[PDB]
Amino acid sequence: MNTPKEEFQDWPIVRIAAHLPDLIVYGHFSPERPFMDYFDGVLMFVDISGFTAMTEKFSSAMYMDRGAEQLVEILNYHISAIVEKVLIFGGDILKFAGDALLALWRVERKQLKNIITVVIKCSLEIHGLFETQEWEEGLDIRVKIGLAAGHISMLVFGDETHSHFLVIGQAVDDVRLAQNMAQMNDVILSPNCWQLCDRSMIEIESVPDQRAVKVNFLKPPPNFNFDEFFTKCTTFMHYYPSGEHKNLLRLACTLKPDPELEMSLQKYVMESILKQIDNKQLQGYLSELRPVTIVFVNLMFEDQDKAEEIGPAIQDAYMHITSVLKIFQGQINKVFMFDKGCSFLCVFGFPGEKVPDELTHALECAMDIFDFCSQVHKIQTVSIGVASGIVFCGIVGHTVRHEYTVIGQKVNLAARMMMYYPGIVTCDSVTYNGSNLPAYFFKELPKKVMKGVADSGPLYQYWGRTEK
Ligand SMILES: O=C(O)c1cc2ccccc2o1
Ligand SMILES: [Cl-]
Repeated sequence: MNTPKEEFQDWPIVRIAAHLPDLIVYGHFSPERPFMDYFDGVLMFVDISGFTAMTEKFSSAMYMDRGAEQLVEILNYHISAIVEKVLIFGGDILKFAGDALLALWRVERKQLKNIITVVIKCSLEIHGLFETQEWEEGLDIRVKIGLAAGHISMLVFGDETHSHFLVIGQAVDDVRLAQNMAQMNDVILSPNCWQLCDRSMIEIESVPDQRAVKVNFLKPPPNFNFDEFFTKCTTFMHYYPSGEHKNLLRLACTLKPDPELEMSLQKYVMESILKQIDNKQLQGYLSELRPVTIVFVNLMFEDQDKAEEIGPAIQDAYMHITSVLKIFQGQINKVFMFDKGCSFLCVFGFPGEKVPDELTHALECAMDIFDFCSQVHKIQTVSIGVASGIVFCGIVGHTVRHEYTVIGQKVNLAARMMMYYPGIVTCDSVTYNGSNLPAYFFKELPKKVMKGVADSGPLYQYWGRTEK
């Protein structure tokens, strides 16, 4: 009696699970929005910001008309190898957002110490991927790694058809700060990660004027076997692929059709991604160098680590942001913490979502969002950065773990505008000149040197219709 091999694993539910972490896939949580969870873990923040420079050169006539295709191919080539490293070492990739990825090892407090060792070793094997890596003309493209450990809160917000999630708290703030201290090839530990770590495993040096530390070496004791050590650590990793599924990168590759789970998971994913997953759109349609308008929205709180305080406020802002964006096919691409505030990366003019008068609409939407969010209880400061131009749109990461992302100088510009000009609506020259709006709607701003952007162009505050 025959026994045919290889289980079918290309279900729509599996394709949707690629765009999500295990934190979501295996989350099983209540309907209420906002939803909040509290746990401990180790965070890894890998920065690959050599490619926001690569985006510009891929726009040139060199690449003929295959710049977006060549860019996503070389990106994913490198990011796939980082993803595979994180996954094999037992991490959950939470999020991709142009310039970086965030990974989680969610673990009970007693196991934090040993898991930090696992995460450090993973970090050093990531750097070793790029030791003699390059693309000939210009540079060599390497990574920067910040690590943190401690209390982590999760926020889930949304409505009946859309869901978004965020990690929040001191370890989230710390991993971002650790990453900003890092140079090319560094592994930085947050002060608390250093306080919790196995100090007899790791050789560090002092970071100037900083409580955070730099890993120089992993020097394991005489009788230490990393493979045996890792095997002991997998005891505490709920979803580590094992036994008959030991060949898999993600347990999520084994998800079976489940209408109720799929209904809940599809809400995290953009309708155009779902269409491609459903084989109703060509799988290359979403990789594009495309003119868009970025509306970057930042919401500041008195304490950005207390999810019970800020979760209701983000939900309230989300509900209004979503109603305003739908009007013009605006999309929330990502939500995440900056080093100060919760930020919504909103996009006008994504593939098949182009409206006429994109710029006038992006500006009126920004002001609407600004005015509402300014009246939301616990929102201390709203800042909105508006920038317009050619950006890269595409699915970034590994086959088993990928996300739709925007990358480009105009993405970085909108982000830097909202941090360097807090409390106002700002826009670039493209938005200002190409707005179908009169000059007195705007105030021409002083020029600030912005860490990441070279000649921004003239910047403007969107003042709005009246003097008041
Ligand atoms: O460039 C950033 O600030 C950035 C990238 C990123 C990736 C995952 C989660 C948060 C993130 O923030
Ligand atoms: Cl996040």
